[PDB]
Amino acid sequence: VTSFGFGQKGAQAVVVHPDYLFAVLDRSTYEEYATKVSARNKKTYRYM
Amino acid sequence: MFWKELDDTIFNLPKNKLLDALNKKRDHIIKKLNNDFQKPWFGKNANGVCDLQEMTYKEVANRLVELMYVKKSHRWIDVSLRNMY
Repeated sequence: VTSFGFGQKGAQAVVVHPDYLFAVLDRSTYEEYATKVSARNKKTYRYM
Repeated sequence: MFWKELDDTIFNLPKNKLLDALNKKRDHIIKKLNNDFQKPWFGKNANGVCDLQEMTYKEVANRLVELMYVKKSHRWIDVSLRNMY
């Protein structure tokens, strides 16, 4: 993601996929993580 | 006796204190609609009592079969409740 601005203002982001974060953490942490996401998804569903 | 407890406390209140008194008395009212009163509280998710909007559609429907269909005698309470489900 590159953005060029006035006043010699260039920029660049790089946006890596989430699955390369979800392989630095072990089996216990991920399957505990996926529950609270499925909990928050239904709770944000009701709010939205 | 639970009918009388809501008569002395909630039902004699006017309209402005009605919605506030039900919010503070809520989980106590849900406690004895499930235990003591003949019309239960409808919300029941994962064997936990709950609000209506935290139930899936299938467990909304299976709770309507639980509270309107008599499985021992294979009949509905009413045809107009069958026409509701």
